Amino acid sequence: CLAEGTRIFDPVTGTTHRIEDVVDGRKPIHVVAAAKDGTLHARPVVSWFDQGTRDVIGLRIAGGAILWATPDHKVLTEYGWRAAGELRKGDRVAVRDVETGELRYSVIREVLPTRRARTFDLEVEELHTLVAEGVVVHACSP
Repeated sequence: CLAEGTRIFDPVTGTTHRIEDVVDGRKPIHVVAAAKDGTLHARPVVSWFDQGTRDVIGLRIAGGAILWATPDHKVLTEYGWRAAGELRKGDRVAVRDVETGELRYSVIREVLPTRRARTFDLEVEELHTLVAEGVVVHACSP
């Protein structure tokens, strides 16, 4: 799950949303989703999950964004899919380049300890991924 405050870019409208507003309002946004070949595409959110209050860890990424996610949340990395809690400083995560909109990889500059937050998931049609704070993460069915 992803923490309250996680920013989700809608590539169709160009609007960035906080995930808790998307879920609490059942907003029919699109996200940027990754296909397995590294191409990025617009896909609609089809389900909205309130996952309750959980520990989230922080992954501070080159560029300055911090992804706050539960340790078990799957993140796309240079290795493949990995649980956020297994990632370490120096591992490289898949990101959407904010200027070009294409997929690239960025280094984790720091892993931050847990804090307690409301957490959320979205189900993204067909591709089951989304870009959250610039990072490609899992956005799957229950």
